[PDB]
Amino acid sequence: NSSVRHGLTSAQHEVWLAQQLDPRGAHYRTGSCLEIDGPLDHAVLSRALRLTVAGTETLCSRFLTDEEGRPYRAYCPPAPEGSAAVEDPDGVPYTPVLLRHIDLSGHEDPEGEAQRWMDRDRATPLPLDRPGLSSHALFTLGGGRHLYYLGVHHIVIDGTSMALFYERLAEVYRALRDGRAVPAAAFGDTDRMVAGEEAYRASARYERDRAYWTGLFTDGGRALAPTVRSLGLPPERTEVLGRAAEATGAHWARVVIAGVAAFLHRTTGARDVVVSVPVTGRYGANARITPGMVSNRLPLRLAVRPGESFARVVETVSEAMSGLLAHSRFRGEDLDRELGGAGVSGPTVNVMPYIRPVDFGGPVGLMRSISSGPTTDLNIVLTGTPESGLRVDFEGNPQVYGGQDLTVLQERFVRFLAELAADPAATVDEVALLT
Repeated sequence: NSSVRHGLTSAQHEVWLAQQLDPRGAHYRTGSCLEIDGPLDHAVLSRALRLTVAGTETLCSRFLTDEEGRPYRAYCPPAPEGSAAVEDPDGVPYTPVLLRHIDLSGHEDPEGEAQRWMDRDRATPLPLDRPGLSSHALFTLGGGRHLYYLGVHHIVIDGTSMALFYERLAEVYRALRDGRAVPAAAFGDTDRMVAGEEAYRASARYERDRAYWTGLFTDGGRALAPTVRSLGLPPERTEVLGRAAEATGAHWARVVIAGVAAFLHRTTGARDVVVSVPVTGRYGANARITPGMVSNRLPLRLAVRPGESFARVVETVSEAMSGLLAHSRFRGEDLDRELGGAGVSGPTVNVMPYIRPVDFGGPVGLMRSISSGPTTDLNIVLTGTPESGLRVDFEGNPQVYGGQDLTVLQERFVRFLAELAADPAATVDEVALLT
């Protein structure tokens, strides 16, 4: 069962090939965290983690190569709770499971020290040959506030899977606390998901999707671990996005994307603005419950003229998205290759989907991004909602932006964005932009 060689997803193959260029590099170390408003029992949480991990195949996997140099995924079960985890020199290695406990209460700046710790951890390489490609840490920030850090290698966990992990973790936690039997892990099968992709790449649908994207683009550097600047915005400042959505009839995420497009137009003055958007990569019941890495990104060609309202820009986004979602299965990476050069670049706008407050039986955890992945330019990451407040993270390529560049660009973008949301009828050229 540990001998079975599992196939990688298209997204996993991409990460593998890009990782073989810089083995020691930590460019694919990603992660998120849960801000928890109440005290949690570390011992129980450490126990719930092992149970959660054991039920999550992708978190128990290592990556190796066969006799052809081709990569494959190997399943390495974790040791039982309380076990000494004794390994034989020629036996199957256990998947280590560790929930670090870091008590930062009573310190000068708990939050800042925790952030420095997380940035330090994601700078650490995570060899694929070793099982358990994740790093966990529970911070105590005093005042009953905790912060759970989830660090991973991109190849095992995507954005969607982070949420799945969190909800499962809490589910297990509540079980052990109530003394109830732990609910059966309702996770999917990666093999079937992989087969689903293979079947697709052989279908005539793949040809039409590729044709659509190629023909749409028939007229800079390496992807690196981004420097991250986060900005917390309270509901008092984010509700306006919700009202812009209500008024324009578009989902608030479309409003943010239009905001970015308008921002790029104002700063660069380019008629045709390109902005990439992530897509789930999960098609079918099985895929949508199978924790792993199948995330994907596709470019939006947005034509923007200054003499048009913000509402019109919003429509242009929804129209372009219509054509994009109709061909979502096609890999953005494959598109960049068939076109050569630096491919289709520009900022990536990732408005993460709603995640219900993770309930630990009283205490509640809110998810916010630490690093969504490497970029050649910029990643704009949002979490939360217009009603409950937002976390705006600017993730920039360190060769393009500096920490201070990101903070400035981020600030003037949020002010500009809120300025647009306030009056969607206003012309793009007239909206106040801090320079």
